[PDB]
Amino acid sequence: TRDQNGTWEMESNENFEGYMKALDIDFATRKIAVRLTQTKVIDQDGDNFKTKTTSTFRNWDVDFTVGVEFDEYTKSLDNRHVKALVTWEGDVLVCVQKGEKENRGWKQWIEGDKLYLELTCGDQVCRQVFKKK
Amino acid sequence: TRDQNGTWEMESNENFEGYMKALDIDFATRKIAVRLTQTKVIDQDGDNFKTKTTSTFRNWDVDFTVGVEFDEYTKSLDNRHVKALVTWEGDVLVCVQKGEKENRGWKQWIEGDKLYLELTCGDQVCRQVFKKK
Repeated sequence: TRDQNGTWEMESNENFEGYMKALDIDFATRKIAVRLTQTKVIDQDGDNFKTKTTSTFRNWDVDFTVGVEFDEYTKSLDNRHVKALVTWEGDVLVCVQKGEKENRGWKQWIEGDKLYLELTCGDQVCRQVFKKK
Repeated sequence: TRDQNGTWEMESNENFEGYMKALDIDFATRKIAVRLTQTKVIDQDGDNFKTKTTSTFRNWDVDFTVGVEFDEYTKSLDNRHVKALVTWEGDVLVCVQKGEKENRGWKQWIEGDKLYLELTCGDQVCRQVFKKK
């Protein structure tokens, strides 16, 4: 068959390292890439192909009660120990991660179908916006 | 509303690189980590939160037509321009990617119920096998 439409989930990836090394890809990237399970979506119409590939990377859990300090270990980032405390500032969920970095925290709030998340550290601020799935 | 329950899919991420740099995450990691999208699942009961955040790598979509040589920029991988030309050899889709690297290309075919992708660069071959979802 020439019909390759579908969503395809990787079962094996033999010698991806050798191939990546032949393309001169740096060790930091190869070390992650070698382990990832890729999902490839092919939308094929005759001899036209539209593809995209995605791969899960990391999962992390954070659980807390508002107003109760908790220890957090930021493994999916910088892997530091912080003592985090979250409050409601109006309707915004506000967290301060107390530790070796000055001015570190995040704030999160809903406006209809959107969730806004602002993350800070020192003089830098990151803004992420999420849509309900 | 204080109700942030839900599954939330990232639609934008501004200045993640600055935030990471402020956290002292190394350049190599930021070049990678700045390529991730996130889904956040919030399970909230009053002031008690359980959140699970998952990161995903999403590559750039491609569109090609069998027979039509085109400029492919290999954003996911080694960030090179190659002149890719995909043809059918029987029921095997065969691609030669002309560029800096010799013998670089891939072959993709259905066998039984699985999709096989063989990627070559020089003397290195990577063999991926995917199952249909």
